[PDB]
Amino acid sequence: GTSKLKYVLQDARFFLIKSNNHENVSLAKAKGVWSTLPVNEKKLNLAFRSARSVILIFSVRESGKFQGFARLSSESHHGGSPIHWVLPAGMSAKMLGGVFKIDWICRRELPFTKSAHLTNPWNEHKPVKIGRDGQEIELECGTQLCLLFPPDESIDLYQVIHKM
DNA sequence: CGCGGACT
Repeated sequence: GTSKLKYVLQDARFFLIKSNNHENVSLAKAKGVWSTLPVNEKKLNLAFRSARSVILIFSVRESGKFQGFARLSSESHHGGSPIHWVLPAGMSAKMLGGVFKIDWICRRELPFTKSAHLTNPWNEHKPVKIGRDGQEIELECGTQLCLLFPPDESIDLYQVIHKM
C-alpha cells in the first residue's frame, strides 16, 4: 500500500545489489534471503546497526533492469544450512560467508528507461542504474526509486510493520 | 597449485 510503504523507507539506508546472473536472484527471493562478499558483508553489518531499515535494491548484471527490492532483517552468520549459489568465475563458497535474511517488499521488475531521471549524489551524480555491488544510494534517490516500481499486492506491509 | 572475485 501507498500509506505505509513510505513508513518503512523513512530514515533508511539504500544499497544497490548486483548479481552476475539472474538465477541467484531468483534463488534469492525463492529463499527470501541473500549473501554477498566479505567487503560488502562488513559494510552491511555496519548499516544494520545504525539504520531503521536497510533496503537492498537488486539488479542483475547486464540485465538493463531491476528485479525488485527487499529489506535487511538481520546480520550475517556462518555455519547455517548450505545455499547452492551459482559461483561466478573466481569466487568460492566461503566468499559468501555470512547469511543475510531479507524481507522482499516488491518483486516486479523495473527497466532502466524509467529511472533515467534519477541521479545518485553519492556516485558523482551519475544515474542510479550505474554502480557496483554494495553502492549506497542517497536517501532521496533511493526512496524515489523504490516508489517507481509497480505496486506488489502479493506483498503486504503488515508483516514488516514493527519487525524493528 | 585450488589463488579469484557480483558497474553502466
